[PDB]
Amino acid sequence: SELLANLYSCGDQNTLMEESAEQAQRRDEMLRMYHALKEALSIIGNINTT
Amino acid sequence: SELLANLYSCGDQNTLMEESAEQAQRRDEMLRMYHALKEALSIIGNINT
Amino acid sequence: NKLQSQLLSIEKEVEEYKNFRPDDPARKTKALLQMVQQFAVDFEKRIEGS
Amino acid sequence: NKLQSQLLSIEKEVEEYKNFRPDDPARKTKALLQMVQQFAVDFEKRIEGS
Repeated sequence: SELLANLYSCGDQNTLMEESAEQAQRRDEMLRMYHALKEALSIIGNINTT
Repeated sequence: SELLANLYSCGDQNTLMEESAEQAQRRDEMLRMYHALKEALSIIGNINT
Repeated sequence: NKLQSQLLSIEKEVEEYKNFRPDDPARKTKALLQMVQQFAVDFEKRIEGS
Repeated sequence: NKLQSQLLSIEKEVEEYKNFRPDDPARKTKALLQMVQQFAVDFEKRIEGS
């Protein structure tokens, strides 16, 4: 019943919920992986079509 | 896992979370009750002398 | 003693009602979370018996 | 089939990353709400045993 009401009262609500560096690095690696993987499936498609 | 995100993602959360008028009346009535009870208790405590 | 009991009963809710401000997105967010949790709990109660 | 399986296991997550912005109060708010819900539920499960 109370925990969220207290979290809204802490600090200045500007630095709270700020991502760590590791999440930013994981984000970049995941986006790179996603785009390269779609490219691999596009090339397999083109090869099967000929 | 998802219902909360689906509800929050809707636009105009203000309209989404408008309180019923009955609730707007009930909370005001409780505020009046609280102030009147404190005033009555102060009077009783003072008269006791 | 009667008046003290009534004040003790009402205080838990007037403490929140006295802080009402129409322009408060945090109050809305807290209500949203509480109502969603109540829904999920009631659904699990009625389907699984937990 | 292997590439599609990996894409199926990444695509559900990278949707948040593709639109990632350094300034997004709605993303922060909903992440806060989901994590608070998950904390309360995990604590209750862990101590009650349900």
